[PDB]
Parts: sequence; C-alpha cells; structure tokens
Amino acid sequence: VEWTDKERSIISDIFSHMDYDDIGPKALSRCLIVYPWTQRHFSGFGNLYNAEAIIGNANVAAHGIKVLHGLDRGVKNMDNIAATYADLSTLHSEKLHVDPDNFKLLSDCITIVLAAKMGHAFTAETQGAFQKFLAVVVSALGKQYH
Amino acid sequence: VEWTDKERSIISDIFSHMDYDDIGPKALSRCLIVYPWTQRHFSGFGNLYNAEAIIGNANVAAHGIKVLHGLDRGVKNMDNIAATYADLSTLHSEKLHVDPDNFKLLSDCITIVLAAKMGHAFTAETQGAFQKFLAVVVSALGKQYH
Amino acid sequence: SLSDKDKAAVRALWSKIGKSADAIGNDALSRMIVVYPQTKTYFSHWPDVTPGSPHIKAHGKKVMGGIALAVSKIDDLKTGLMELSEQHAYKLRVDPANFKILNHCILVVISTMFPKEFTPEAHVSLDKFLSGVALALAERYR
Amino acid sequence: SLSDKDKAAVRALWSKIGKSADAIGNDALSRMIVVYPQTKTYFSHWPDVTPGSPHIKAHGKKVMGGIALAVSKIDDLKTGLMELSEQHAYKLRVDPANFKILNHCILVVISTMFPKEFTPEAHVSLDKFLSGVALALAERYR
Ligand code: HEM
Ligand code: HEM
Ligand code: HEM
Ligand code: HEM
Repeated sequence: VEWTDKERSIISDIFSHMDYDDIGPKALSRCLIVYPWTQRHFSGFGNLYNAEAIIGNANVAAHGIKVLHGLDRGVKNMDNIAATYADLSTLHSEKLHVDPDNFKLLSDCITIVLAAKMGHAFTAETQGAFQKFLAVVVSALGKQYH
Repeated sequence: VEWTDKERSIISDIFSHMDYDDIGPKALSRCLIVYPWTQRHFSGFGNLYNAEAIIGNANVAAHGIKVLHGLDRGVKNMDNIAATYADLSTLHSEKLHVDPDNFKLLSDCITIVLAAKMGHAFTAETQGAFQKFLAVVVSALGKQYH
Repeated sequence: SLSDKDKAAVRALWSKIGKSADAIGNDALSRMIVVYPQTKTYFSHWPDVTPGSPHIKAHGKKVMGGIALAVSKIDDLKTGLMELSEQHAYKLRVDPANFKILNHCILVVISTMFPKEFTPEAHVSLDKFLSGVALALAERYR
Repeated sequence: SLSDKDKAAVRALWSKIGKSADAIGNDALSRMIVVYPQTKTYFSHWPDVTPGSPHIKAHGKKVMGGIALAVSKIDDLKTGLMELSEQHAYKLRVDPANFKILNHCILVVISTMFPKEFTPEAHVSLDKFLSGVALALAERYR
C-alpha cells in the first residue's frame, strides 16, 4: 500500500482536529438524508420521515461516532488497513447484510461534512489525501462480501 | 488478490480456446459503438462514420487483437499483474491519454462478445473468474495516471 | 434519452427474444449473486439462493415480466414503472448501484442466448433502455 | 427526476450562492485536476494544466456558467443543454465518468464556501439536480 509522507501527515492533521461528536452524527445524518436507501439499517430509530428528527435522532448520532472512531483504528495501522478492518468487514456483511456501495455514499457525506468544517483549510491536496484514505478502507470493509 | 485453483484453471482455459484474432476486433468494434466516446482515442481511422465502418476497420482489429495478447501476460503472471502492466499504463496515460474509465467499458464488452462466442459454456462461475481477472487488469491498467 | 431508432431497436429485439424471457431471467438472476455475491444482502431471506433454486427460477420470471412491462412503457418509463420503483425504492431499499449489475448480467445472458440477434446496434440501444429503466426504477428514492 | 421540492431548493440555493459561480468553478476545477489526475487527459493541449491556472480559472467561469444555465432550464435539461451535450460529445467525446467526478467536486467546493446554506436537504436536491444535469450532457453521446 503506497503512502507518501505528506499524505500521512494530512490524514494525521485531519484526524487530530476533528470533532467526532459533531461531524460523525452530521455525516450519518446527511447520508441517510441524501441516500435514503441506506436507512434500511437505521429504520426504527425514530421518524425517518424527517430530516430534523433524523439529524436529532440519538440512535443515529451514536453509530455515526462509532463510524468515526472506527476510521481511527485505520488511521494508525496505515500499512495494514485490510487485516485491521477484516473483522468489521466480515461483520457488516454476514451480520447486518449491508450494501457495500453504501460505504461509498457515507464516505462521501463524511468528506463533504468534513469540508464544511475545515472550510478553506480542506485543500485539493487535503481532499485527495483524505479521499484516498477513505477509498482504501472501503475495499477493506466490503472485502468479505462472499 | 488471491486466486482459487479453479479461478486459475478457468482463466487458463478461457484464453486458450479463445480465438485471439477474432474476439479481439469484435469486442473493440463493439465498444466503439456502444460507448462511442471511446472512439476518441481512434482519431485518424478514415471511415468510422457509422457503426458498420468501425466494424470493417483495420485499425480497430489490430488493437482489438493487440489487447487480447496483452492479457496473456496477465494469464502468464497471474500474481504479478500490477508490475506486469506498469509500462502499459504509463503508455496509455501520458501518451495515449486513454481515459481510465475506458478500461472497464472494454472489459464489459470482451465479456459480452465472449459470452456470445461461448454460449451455455459461459457458466456463471466462468463469468466470475473472467470478470475478476479482467478487473485486476483494468485497475492496474489505470494505475500510473498521475 | 431513448430515440425513435433506439425504441425500434429495443422493440425489434424484444420481439425476437421475448419468447424466452423466463429462461433469460433465471440465469441473469443466477449470475448476479454468483458474480456479485454482495447483492445477496437482499435475497438472503430466500429459502434457496443457489442457481438451481426454484426461488430463483421463479423470480427471474418476474424480473423479465417487469422488462416486458418496461418495453410496453418505453415512451414513458417513469410513469410505466412507478409501482416497481416505490417497491424497490421505498419498501426494499435496494441500492441503485445494484441495477447496473443485473442489467450487465441481462446484457450477457442475452448475448449467450441470442448471439446473432444481439447486434452491437441492438446492444447500444438495449443498454440505454436499461439505464433508462434504472432511472425510472429510481424515481421513488429521494 | 426533480420534484418541485427539488426545483424549489435548487433555485433558492443558487439564488443564495450563484454570485460566487466564477470562484466555485476555479476551486472545483482545481480540485478535479488535482484529486482526479486522470481528468487531466482532457487538457493535454492546455499549455499547462497547473492547478487553478487562469485558463483553468476562466474555464471555471464557463463550467459554472453552464450550471446557472441549467438552473433556469431546470424544468427540462435535455432541451436545455443540447449545445453543451454536443460540444462535450461529438467534439470532445468526454467520458461521462468525469461529470460525476466534477459534480462531486462541485458539492465539496460549495460545501466549503457555504456550510450554513448547504444543508442536507439542499444537498439531496442539488445532488439529484446535478445528476439530471449529468444525464442531459450524455444526451448526444450514443
Ligand atoms: C467506513 C465505513 C464504516 C465503518 C468503519 C463502520 C464501523 C462500524 C463500527 C465500529 C461498528 C460497531 C460494532 C458494534 O457495535 O458491534 C459498526 C456497526 C454497524 N455498522 Fe458501521 N461502519 C461503516 C459503515 C457502515 C454503513 C455504510 C452501514 C450501513 C448503513 C453500516 C452499518 C452498521 C450497523 C447496522 C452496525 C451495527 C451496530 C451494532 O449493533 O453495534 N456501517 N460499524
Ligand atoms: C484491455 C485494455 C487495453 C489493453 C490491454 C491495451 C493495450 C494496448 C497496447 C499494448 C498497445 C500498443 C501501443 C501502440 O499500439 O502504439 C495499444 C495501443 C493503443 N491503445 Fe490500448 N489497450 C487497451 C485499451 C485501450 C482503450 C480502451 C483505448 C481507447 C479507447 C486504447 C487506445 C489505444 C491507442 C490510441 C493505441 C495506439 C495504437 C497506435 O498508435 O498504433 N487502448 N493498446
Ligand atoms: C432490471 C431492473 C429490475 C427489474 C425489472 C426488477 C423487477 C422486479 C419485479 C417484477 C419484482 C416482483 C415484486 C412484485 O412486484 O411483487 C421484483 C422484486 C424484487 N426485486 Fe427487483 N427488479 C430490478 C432490479 C433489482 C435489483 C438490482 C435488485 C437487488 C439486487 C432487486 C431486488 C428485488 C427484491 C429483493 C425483490 C423481492 C422478491 C420477493 O418478493 O421475495 N431488484 N423486482
Ligand atoms: C457541469 C458540467 C459541465 C459544464 C456546465 C461544462 C461547461 C462547458 C462550457 C460552457 C464549455 C465551453 C465554453 C466556451 O468555449 O464558450 C466547455 C468546454 C469544455 N469542457 Fe466542460 N463542462 C462540464 C463538464 C466538463 C467535464 C467534467 C470536463 C472534463 C472531464 C469538461 C471539459 C471540457 C473541455 C475539454 C472543453 C473544451 C475546451 C478545453 O477544455 O480545451 N467539461 N464546458
């Protein structure tokens, strides 16, 4: 797995400043709102016939953070992300039967929520860095869809 | 990725009974028509006005045959694919200006044109192996586009 | 968008091949979960999921019905297909990414089964109609 | 296809944001050449496809310039963008791939420029809208 060194730092800088309590909920909210099919694994968590509710649904806040903390575990093991996520990857499939394209949508909403926070700090360079990381981890989590 | 023996097997077989000089043109011909933006990279050809021209064009057959041979290297070195297509990428990249998306397109057509060629003996299981191998080649083929 | 020619294309082709659409939907369905097991998240409710599965035999039937329908609504897929939409979109929350795959397989079962009729011309037209269908199927999403 | 919800939110947003259109395209076009190097393929003839080159700059005018256009022609983009669907097809034969690329990059820029306005709700509609825009540019491909 190739990682230039600027890349390393960027994903390090990014994962240092980022408010997992803010972001996380916001990013799962937008993906449930922007890609309402992904809601099939967060249905009965409250009136999903609502943005404002979804936004402010507890259930949803929580898993979003798990998501971000979960991405943390790969921010350390930057050279073996697969083995890292293989469990989680073997989980989301056999356990909750999740559509691994969904992992695509959510990363995007993350990358887009993240953007709104760094604002003008989120450089093109910063976007690539952040985005290729997200990509890499994404094969990882759909890996054991078998 | 890894390869079962069967995958190894199925793939060896496919390319061996394949008629390199016949499915080549057919699949590349078929791509240019179904995905006409891929005629981009086939400028000076002389008569590609309508489909039937494309089909009856020498400079499409060549490459279309060119292309099947180039996978022999990947059938040959099943597990050094990446390294294998290294210079071929950079070629298509910095000189041929081939869009990477173009690769999956041609993949998809090689498959359809082969499935016609193979009929019932293009089992689902054969398709899995064929597409997985073509994938790995596609990816690698868009790998040195910097 | 679909042209007069494309529409003729896909109606010619459906005329010659439609006789075996049951036949066509079993394997195209067979191939989707094999070649793309990730799509099994869905039919994992199924008592039987391997090709050979009478559940699969039976459902492939359905999908080409649906594609019989869509050929009959080709001038207005969005309207023709709204009940199918809301099912796959509202109820079944399928991901639109998955429509691309069965069409791929539909594209490939047809070529095996109707090599000489599945022209490159026939193809570029059925392919547009298939996304065309994917688009109609996705009206009820967001 | 765009509801009136959608057309409603697309306009308000762009009514809100549409005055930065020249900066949004530079930034967004810079992102594209930067994060998705393969897109540089379409700028080979460009003296130098550096980031945010003025030629790049100016060109983001045009790009974003086409978005405003798409705004007003929102009620029907097919008719609305055929000149651009013609340029970006028979002339440039641009792979439909990169439209979604650009489209994603545009949502990121706007996101960075207008976190207050770019609500979720104003994202799905602007999302669905760009897709229709993506699809109308494809109109003259095949
Ligand atoms: C970057 C991608 C993702 C990562 C790293 C991730 C990470 C995690 C983590 C750390 C857990 C907690 C495990 C547990 O509590 O037992 C989890 C559970 C779960 N994930 Fe995600 N997730 C991702 C994306 C998704 C997506 C897109 C979906 C589909 C909506 C999803 C569905 C679930 C579900 C339903 C659970 C079960 C929660 C539980 O019972 O604890 N995940 N995931
Ligand atoms: C399986 C995918 C492909 C493989 C293995 C492949 C392989 C090759 C090879 C080895 C060459 C030899 C260099 C040469 O002829 O100068 C070549 C030529 C070329 N290829 Fe590809 N190619 C593939 C896909 C494509 C696609 C999708 C396009 C564009 C639609 C493309 C455009 C070209 C062009 C323009 C040439 C130059 C031929 C010449 O100038 O004589 N290739 N290809
Ligand atoms: C070519 C596009 C598609 C067509 C024409 C189609 C057609 C159909 C039809 C006719 C039904 C029968 C349900 C009813 O009306 O009672 C159905 C159900 C269903 N479809 Fe599809 N479908 C398409 C794409 C997909 C995809 C890509 C998936 C998932 C990978 C999917 C998943 C399902 C499921 C899970 C059911 C329910 C089966 C049951 O009743 O147990 N559909 N579809
Ligand atoms: C939102 C979608 C897009 C819009 C509204 C748009 C708009 C435009 C406009 C208005 C022009 C010509 C202006 C003039 O000369 O008066 C143009 C030309 C061009 N566009 Fe775009 N475009 C879009 C997508 C793309 C994408 C995704 C690419 C690259 C992958 C691209 C590459 C080009 C190229 C190569 C030209 C011709 C001149 C040149 O770049 O050398 N366009 N486009």
